[PDB]
Amino acid sequence: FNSSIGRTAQGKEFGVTKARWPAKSVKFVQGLLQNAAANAEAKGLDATKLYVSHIQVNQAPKQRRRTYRAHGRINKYESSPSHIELVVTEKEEAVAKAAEKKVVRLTSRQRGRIAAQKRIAA
Amino acid sequence: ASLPHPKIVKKHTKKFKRHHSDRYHRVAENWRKQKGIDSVVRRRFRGNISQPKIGYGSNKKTKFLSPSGHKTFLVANVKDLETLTMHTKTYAAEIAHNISAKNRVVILARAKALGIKVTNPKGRLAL
Amino acid sequence: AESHRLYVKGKHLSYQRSKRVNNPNVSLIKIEGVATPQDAQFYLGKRIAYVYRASKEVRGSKIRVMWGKVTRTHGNSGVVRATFRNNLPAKTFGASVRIFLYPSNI
Amino acid sequence: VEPVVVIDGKGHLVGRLASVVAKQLLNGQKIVVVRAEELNISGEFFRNKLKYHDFLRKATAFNKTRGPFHFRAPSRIFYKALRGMVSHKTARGKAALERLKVFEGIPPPYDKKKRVVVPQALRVLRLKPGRKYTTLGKLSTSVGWKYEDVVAKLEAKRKVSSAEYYAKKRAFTKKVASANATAAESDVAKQLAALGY
Amino acid sequence: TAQQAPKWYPSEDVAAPKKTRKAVRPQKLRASLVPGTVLILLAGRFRGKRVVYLKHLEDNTLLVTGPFKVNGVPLRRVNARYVIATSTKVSVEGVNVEKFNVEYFAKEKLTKKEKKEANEIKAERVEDQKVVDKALIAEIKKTPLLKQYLSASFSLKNGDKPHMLKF
Amino acid sequence: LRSLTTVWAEHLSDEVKRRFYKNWYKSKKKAFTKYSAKYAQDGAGIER
Amino acid sequence: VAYGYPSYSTIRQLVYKRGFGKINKQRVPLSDNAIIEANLGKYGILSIDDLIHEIITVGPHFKQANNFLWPFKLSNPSGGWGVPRKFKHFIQGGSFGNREEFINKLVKSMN
RNA sequence: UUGGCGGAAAGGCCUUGGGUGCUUGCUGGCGAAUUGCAAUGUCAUUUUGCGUGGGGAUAAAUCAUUUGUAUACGACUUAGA
RNA sequence: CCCUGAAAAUGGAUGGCGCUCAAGCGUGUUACCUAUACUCUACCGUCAGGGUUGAUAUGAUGCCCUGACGAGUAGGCAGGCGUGGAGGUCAGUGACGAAGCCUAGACCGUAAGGUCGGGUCGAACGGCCUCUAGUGCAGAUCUUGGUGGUAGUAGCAAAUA
RNA sequence: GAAUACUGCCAGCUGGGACUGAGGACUGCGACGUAAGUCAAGGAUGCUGGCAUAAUGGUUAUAUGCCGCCCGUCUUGAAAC
RNA sequence: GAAAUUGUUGAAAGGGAAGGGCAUUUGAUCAGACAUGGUGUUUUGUA
Ligand SMILES: [Mg+2]
Ligand SMILES: [Mg+2]
Ligand SMILES: [Mg+2]
Ligand SMILES: [Mg+2]
Ligand SMILES: [Mg+2]
Ligand SMILES: [Mg+2]
Ligand SMILES: [Mg+2]
Ligand SMILES: [Mg+2]
Ligand SMILES: [Mg+2]
Ligand SMILES: [Mg+2]
Ligand SMILES: [Mg+2]
Ligand SMILES: [Mg+2]
Ligand SMILES: [Mg+2]
Ligand SMILES: [Mg+2]
Ligand SMILES: [Mg+2]
Ligand SMILES: [Mg+2]
Ligand SMILES: [Mg+2]
Ligand SMILES: [Mg+2]
Ligand SMILES: [Mg+2]
Ligand SMILES: [Mg+2]
Ligand SMILES: [Mg+2]
Ligand SMILES: [Mg+2]
Ligand SMILES: [Mg+2]
Ligand SMILES: [Mg+2]
Ligand SMILES: [Mg+2]
Ligand SMILES: [Mg+2]
Ligand SMILES: [Mg+2]
Ligand SMILES: [Mg+2]
Ligand SMILES: [Mg+2]
Ligand SMILES: [Mg+2]
Ligand SMILES: [Mg+2]
Ligand SMILES: [Mg+2]
Repeated sequence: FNSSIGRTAQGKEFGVTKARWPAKSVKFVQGLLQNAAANAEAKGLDATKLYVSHIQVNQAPKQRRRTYRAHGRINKYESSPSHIELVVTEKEEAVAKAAEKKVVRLTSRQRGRIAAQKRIAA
Repeated sequence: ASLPHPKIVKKHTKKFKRHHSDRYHRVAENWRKQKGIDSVVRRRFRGNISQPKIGYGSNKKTKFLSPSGHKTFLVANVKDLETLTMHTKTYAAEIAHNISAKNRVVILARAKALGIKVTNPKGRLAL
Repeated sequence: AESHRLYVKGKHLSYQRSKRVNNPNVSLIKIEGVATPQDAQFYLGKRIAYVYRASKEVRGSKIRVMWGKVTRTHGNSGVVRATFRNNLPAKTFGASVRIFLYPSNI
Repeated sequence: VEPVVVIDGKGHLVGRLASVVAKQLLNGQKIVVVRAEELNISGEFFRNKLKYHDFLRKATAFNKTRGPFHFRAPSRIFYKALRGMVSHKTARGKAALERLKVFEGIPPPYDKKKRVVVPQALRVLRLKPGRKYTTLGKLSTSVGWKYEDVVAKLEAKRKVSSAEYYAKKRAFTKKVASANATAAESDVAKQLAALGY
Repeated sequence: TAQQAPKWYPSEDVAAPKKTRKAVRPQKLRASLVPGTVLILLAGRFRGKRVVYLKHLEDNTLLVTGPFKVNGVPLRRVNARYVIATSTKVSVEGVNVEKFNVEYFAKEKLTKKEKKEANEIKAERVEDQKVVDKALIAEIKKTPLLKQYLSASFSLKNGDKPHMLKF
Repeated sequence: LRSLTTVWAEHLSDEVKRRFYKNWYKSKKKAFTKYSAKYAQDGAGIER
Repeated sequence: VAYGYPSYSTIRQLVYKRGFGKINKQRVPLSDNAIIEANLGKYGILSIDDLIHEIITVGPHFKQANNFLWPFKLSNPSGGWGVPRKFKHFIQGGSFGNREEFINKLVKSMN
């Protein structure tokens, strides 16, 4: 959502030219981060290896008002509320290894080739 | 185990998709014929979709044959299954979707005793 | 021996085609050292193998083979028509292909 | 039959050579062309100069930076004459063009490799005696190519150095011929003569 | 019920095939294949190895020996469609190939239940080969360089044209 | 025309090497230091 | 159409390879002398050679014999038409017209 | 290992000495099989990561501030341990 | 044959490239490339001509033999797919889960469509023979309701602060 | 006095390649043989090998070669500026 | 609790459209056939 906005030099960190400072969104987001961290503390998490594993924002029902246009016409004038939800998680080490054994089927002539190669070699 | 049959040939495996079912969502994929005056599909221009027509009719000796080699039959209760006692080599039973799990168990048990093949011996199986 | 080749080299040129329509079921093959249909008449019925490499393992190798035969000559320059079990992927135009000496006639 | 092919462009026809080369690219044979400034074009010089000028006039009206680029280097003139000979707008064409390298003069390592000529595209074997022909290098400078002097200088250096190579090569082969002559009139050679070698 | 019934059912009885009129008669094999010629293997494990042809077997196959002493190709069965008959001829009179037949070679396929990944030869096959070839090599030793010729392996080079090559 | 080699002087002034840094104040000022080590022998890496 | 005077060989090839009778408004291949016996026994015709003889030697029952034969269905010539362009007279180097006796070469290719 | 030549894209070419394996230039001895009548019967190179143990060196840019030879914003030019 | 005669506007078109004992022009001879065309074969359908009451076993509107044919707007006719409700039947399915909804999971039919698996679901629903109709949607600047791109854009600048 | 060219005929012989295997107790027409019987005679059989698993195959996504103008309508004519 | 439309996760492609038709490569994913009757008892629960 960045059409026809200005540029800034602060976007170089992200390799982008279009960036802004949406304070209102930031305040709400960090409000939930405090709430999630407090919930993490209650559950008994170390509060030091947590990272934002999941986060999403999706539209909420509109809140409509009226705006007044020329020649006595009426147009919609509404807000765009949001449902915000996020999940924190402790960072873990390497998950696992040792995948499937990868069973193989060999033809008879393939079997003879390996036997011959193993016979002429050690 | 099925009755011997010739090789299965269809002449057309692709489902016939309604024109512009990929363009507008409101145009369902169910095949409708294009009745337009200047529609290239109706005029059979080269490079467009092929319309369904009788020339694609499958072989009569092969029509209604499952790849296993049987004709599908829908069964709903134990009594229905007994109509296939002497026709194992041609028909295969299939339990209807609306059959309870307990009633499915007795159906499959009876079919195994009589050697009736079941196309879906996995519906609503708890394991 | 430093050379173990028992096949003659070939290049897949194109499908059978007009200006605007091509037929993938038939392929055109150029055999090295053949410049006339009469010489190419000897090469009919032989087996053709297209050897390409794949990343995933299938059945003990990285190599998968396309098997096919020639059917008849093509043109006055010794080009021949060949057909395969599965048609060549049309990405092999100009790729090298192998033509063996069996079934032999001599 | 060959990994790559190096064609000596001297005495060739730009059109006939391009058609021969273009089919080779479409067949998968890697091609490199050297000495593009000695390609010959049928017709008198002023005739072809007018043709190129008529090609110059054609450009995009509203923005000349996106119009048909009029390359002037002898290799590039050949390249355009060849580029239109291949369906370059397809992935097959783009891969085909990637197998080709057109050069001015005879550059490095290709200078140490054997060069070949195409008999059916040669000027002497294709043009009736008495007809007028052009030299691409002369034409290219008349329309804006800047580096005629340097390629003439380097080719003078290349030809000079190549002379000693052949002078050494010829002298060595003379030893081989003498040794082979002595080795003949022997029992071993008699069977080779009997068997055709 | 879900599906009512089919009124007529197809017959369960299988019908016998018609009396086929395709009798079997032996091959008219190409005249270039003569017992005692030198052949080339175009396929198999021993592909490209120059070898000797002995007898036309009953199951449309050719009895073939290396000789095993020269190059290591034993008494083996091949098909005429995968070999090339050269112009070199070896006089093979005086060898008893009549012992060898289609039943002389059997495989004894193992049961599918027994599958082995770790992994031999029959004594009679060893001595049958040893008797025959040592009788042959008394004849190969006559023509010079042919013993080395059989030990060599056939291979195509650059420039060779099989449609113009001679064998 | 193509440049093939560049041979610099053994010593550089402070002002000239400031061209090579977009932040001179927070820097180690290690400009041509190892190139300076190309000197201190008679002509090995330079005269060649 | 392209037409000419056929030879004995050419008519023999046609009836043997593509010989079909109009039996009860159906196109039945001959393949056997019995079929000709049933439908052409009235006009002294008994064998396929009897049909040929009535054709090459135009007999009293040529009309019945000829009308009995289904029209021949020929393929495109194996060696081609021999001329770059067809629809001009054979005298113009074309295909149609009265190629009087060269039709034997053409029909053999046509069959 | 010795030296020379090559800057057009040199990135290669030639050359000294010694050692080393092979040599079908020529004559001998043994092995090959069962991959069972063919199933490319796998032998090339492209990049990257992870381990070894062996050498080698210890940066800069951006944001923020500042400048105005610059500028709508970006960008440019400056300066600051 | 070629040249003069021969002047128009964006840059340009023997289709392009390019082509000079041609890849040009006049003429002749073959070889070769290919259409849903022609010859042959398989299958589908339609039409036409025929056989087959005999007991047993089903469908006599059934099964089988032979030949020919298959383009198509407006339009005509026929055989079928599906929806709401009605009479009859399967002593049909179903809280041990009906209907509905989702499913680059599966099967059948040329198709209209039919069937199953898997997840949600909680209370009714289906197969066949017939009856009946407010029975099948992409368009009508269609009606009602909902939602996008434009777009975090135009902009939120009179009345001195 | 011949040969050879060209054209045409052979119910003259023979090599190589490609695609198809429909039908399903017998009946018919034939041919070979004194007969038995056999046969290429009203539609393919025989021998052998591998695998029996995503191998073949289906679906789907992508890439490649070629082709492919937006639908409905009025109109002689619609992709229509 | 469907669709238009949207967020996150996962896969894939992307040089002035995308979408489609024929065939195939590659990746992912998916069903069946592999007991048959039978020689037969080298057998257990002895049929
Ligand atoms: Mg913008
Ligand atoms: Mg603005
Ligand atoms: Mg207002
Ligand atoms: Mg008002
Ligand atoms: Mg749609
Ligand atoms: Mg119209
Ligand atoms: Mg032809
Ligand atoms: Mg023509
Ligand atoms: Mg003029
Ligand atoms: Mg042309
Ligand atoms: Mg001409
Ligand atoms: Mg065709
Ligand atoms: Mg969906
Ligand atoms: Mg349910
Ligand atoms: Mg309730
Ligand atoms: Mg209504
Ligand atoms: Mg609608
Ligand atoms: Mg409509
Ligand atoms: Mg509307
Ligand atoms: Mg604004
Ligand atoms: Mg205002
Ligand atoms: Mg003759
Ligand atoms: Mg698969
Ligand atoms: Mg497949
Ligand atoms: Mg696939
Ligand atoms: Mg797609
Ligand atoms: Mg197009
Ligand atoms: Mg009008
Ligand atoms: Mg217009
Ligand atoms: Mg709710
Ligand atoms: Mg949705
Ligand atoms: Mg762009």
